[PDB]
Amino acid sequence: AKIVKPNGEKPDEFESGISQALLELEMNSDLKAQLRELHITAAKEIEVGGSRKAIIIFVPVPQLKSFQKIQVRLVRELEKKFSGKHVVFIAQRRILPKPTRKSRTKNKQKRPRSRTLTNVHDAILEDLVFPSEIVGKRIRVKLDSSRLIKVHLDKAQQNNVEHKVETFAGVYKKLTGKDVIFEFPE
Amino acid sequence: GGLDVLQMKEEDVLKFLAAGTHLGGTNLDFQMEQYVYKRKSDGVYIINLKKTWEKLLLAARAIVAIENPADVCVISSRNTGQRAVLKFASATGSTTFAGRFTPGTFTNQIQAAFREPRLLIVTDPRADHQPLTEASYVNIPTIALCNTDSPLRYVDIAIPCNNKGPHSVGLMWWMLAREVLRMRGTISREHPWEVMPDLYFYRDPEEIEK
Amino acid sequence: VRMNVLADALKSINNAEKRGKRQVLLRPCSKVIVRFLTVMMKHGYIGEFEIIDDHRAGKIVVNLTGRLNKCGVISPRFDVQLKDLEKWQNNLLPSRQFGFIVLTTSAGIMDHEEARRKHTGGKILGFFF
Amino acid sequence: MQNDAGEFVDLYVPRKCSASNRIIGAKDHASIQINIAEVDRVTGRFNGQFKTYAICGAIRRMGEADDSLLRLAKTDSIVAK
Amino acid sequence: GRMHAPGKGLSQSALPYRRSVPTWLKLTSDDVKEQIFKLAKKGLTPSQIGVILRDSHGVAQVRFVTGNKILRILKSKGLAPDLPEDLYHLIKKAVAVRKHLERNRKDKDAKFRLILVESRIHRLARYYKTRRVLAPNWKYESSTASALV
Amino acid sequence: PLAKDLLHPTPEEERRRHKKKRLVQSPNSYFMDVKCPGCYKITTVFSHAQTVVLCVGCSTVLCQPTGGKARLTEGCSFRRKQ
RNA sequence: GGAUCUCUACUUUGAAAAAAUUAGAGUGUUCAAGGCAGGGCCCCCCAUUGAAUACCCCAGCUAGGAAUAAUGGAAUAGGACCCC
Repeated sequence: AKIVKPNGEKPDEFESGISQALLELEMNSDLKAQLRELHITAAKEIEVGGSRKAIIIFVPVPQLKSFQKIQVRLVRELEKKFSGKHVVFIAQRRILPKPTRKSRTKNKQKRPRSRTLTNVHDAILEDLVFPSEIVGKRIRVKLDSSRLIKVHLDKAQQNNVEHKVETFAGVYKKLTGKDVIFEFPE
Repeated sequence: GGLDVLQMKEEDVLKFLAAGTHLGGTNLDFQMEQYVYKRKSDGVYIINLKKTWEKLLLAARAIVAIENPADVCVISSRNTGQRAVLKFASATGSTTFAGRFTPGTFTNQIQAAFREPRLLIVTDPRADHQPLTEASYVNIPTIALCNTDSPLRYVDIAIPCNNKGPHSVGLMWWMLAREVLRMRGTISREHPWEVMPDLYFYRDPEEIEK
Repeated sequence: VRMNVLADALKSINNAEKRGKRQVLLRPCSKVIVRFLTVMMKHGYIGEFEIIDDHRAGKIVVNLTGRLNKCGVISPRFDVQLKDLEKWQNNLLPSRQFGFIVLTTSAGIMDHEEARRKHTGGKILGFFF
Repeated sequence: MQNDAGEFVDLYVPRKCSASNRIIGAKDHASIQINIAEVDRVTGRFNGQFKTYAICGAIRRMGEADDSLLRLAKTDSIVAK
Repeated sequence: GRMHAPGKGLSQSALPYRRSVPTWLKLTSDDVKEQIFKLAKKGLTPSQIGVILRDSHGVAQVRFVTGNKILRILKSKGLAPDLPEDLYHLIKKAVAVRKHLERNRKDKDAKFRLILVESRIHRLARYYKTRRVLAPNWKYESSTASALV
Repeated sequence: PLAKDLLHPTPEEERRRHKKKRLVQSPNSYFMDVKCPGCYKITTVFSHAQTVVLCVGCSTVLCQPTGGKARLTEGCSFRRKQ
């Protein structure tokens, strides 16, 4: 469809506008059968370095892998409706708080590792650069407590994401609050 | 020397190839592996001539930093560099020990032949191990023409070159003598030096009479 | 086998420091090591370090500033109260003017001076001076 | 070292090794303080400026005295990379 | 080093960092599970099934194409053997040594190896009882073990 | 080797050292497309095949298990993939 | 006894505790060891005359912290929430 939120909440003008572009694209393209079974949860547009902005289209986790097969086509087509706006597709994963000794509860179900903050933040980093692939990951712990993550992407698919490394840093900083610099080693 | 005027020209690299300054024997020291370009098929290690030129000017900078030229000591124990260091000492103004270095020359103060320089320059670190070891008891730096199979036990400026070989060692003493004089107000650096590199070449007594 | 990976980390740093090295690679990475290297870095004993993150325990490459004399651990990891902390300072630290004893308290891994200000004790990891 | 009032009480501040930050002892006779002259940009002649480097006896005896001076020359833009 | 012998050799596999299936691998999760079921029925241990898929079908890691390991795929369907593969091969070796030891009576080397294998059987079975993989009444009997292999 | 850069080593050293003693461990193996001279179907074969690999629905043998890499049969061309 | 998840042992507080002894506050037995008394003003008054305080392992009790070290939770699921 267009958008199916979990709760009874309704999208705003921008999230509905992105949903309108998705249903309109499926009507007059080869993505008809693939976009009918898929939908999105939310779509938030943020700003990046300079006078540029990018949007973050959230997709449910069970529909993530099916969304990756057509992401290379959806990114090029959606960036034509919004020229100076990059698009990214990051799944909507929930982070469960770790079980402390103060929060009163009865039957918490062990908090699986997939819901940990470390696993979610690493999964977001992978889906943010889906056309490429993380080949290595460094953590530059500077002189102070502030660290810096250095992600090593594939040498291939570089001509596609060589300009989105600035948007990937702004998106990952907006969702997780971490500094990331991307490199392309050989 | 990292400038543009301190780069070796075509006539300098031709003399290194003619003498054999890049040939570095069959053995290799782990301290000299950064100065070797690539080992040949016959086990010979090729010494990088560009890195030799950088260590040569770095050696010439330390020599000019010595105010009194007499405070520089140029020791050569082997016959291959006896007359080379004598012409080097005369061209610059430094001291020299062309014969046999008497033990205790730098340490035994009451000895007659007692000389305390400010900068030691030896030909072969292995053949001149006694002047190097004795200079360690004092604060005497070291500039040595180090081959590939040459230990850097007490070497401060290792000049990678073919220390063994009459034409090879004589050219290095001639190259250093020119760069030390060029860094001073003696040579214009545009006209080639009048002194030929054949004046520093050790000649066997069989070839002198002919 | 490999027990007390923090000991193998500080032993590698202490050795590489005496050899005059500038960078030392630590094979097993741990949050206890990073919390230990951060306290050593906040006082100007080691430089920056990159946590090389493979899909395993991970490795660390630490820069050395030549200011460290010796870094070691206390293997039994005794429980240090706020009253017995003064006794550990005299035995381990070479002087009352410098050197630190990294403790593990409920407020986090920190040195002995910070444990006095926060008024809390715990277990002792090691020392560095 | 100070006397908590601005009084430097050390009778002499020794030289730290420019390669390993090691204190050069008063009886470290193998220690070396070598000076490297600076040349002019246009003519490459000696002007009067030089750079000082101190290497202790341990580093020098070990054999890492020439590599340390080489890295120290590249840092101060003395020899080419 | 080893557990019952000297030697500090490190000859093991080095898995890559990329936890993703390559682009040239078109076998989906369902296709891989069908291959495992066919190979598990004909009597192939999980170690042998992964070897065939790796060297003939290009499946570098079954854990990546699917969401579970090879043993969990068989345990879910119900094709996992009664006793684990590693414990089965230790008992298989002990029976072979003991059968050789009852014919050759004065080979003190084989008698020494039988103690080493049976020591590994008891410690491996002890780990399985803690994980509730084996019944608490399980016990390796040197006489009745030949009927289990 | 007193000040050696351990974070950015040259690829010649990483390729030379053991697969486990690298900065980040990586296998020395790969996958290849063995092409039988008679048939035309492409079959992905592991470098160290460790198993007698034959074409499915044919007779020709592709590889032979050895101590290290598999010894491919004569005429069986291959190419590695990444 | 490897690494890994928000970046009941340990630890801190309180309660409770025979004094004497020890540490220690006050106080010129002529000083001191000690004592617990005694000082100041012209029939009293002032210094609430004083006769403090600390320590009292471990265990038990209580209230915080959640790093470190153990430990449990959903896998032949009806497991957690609803539905009702």
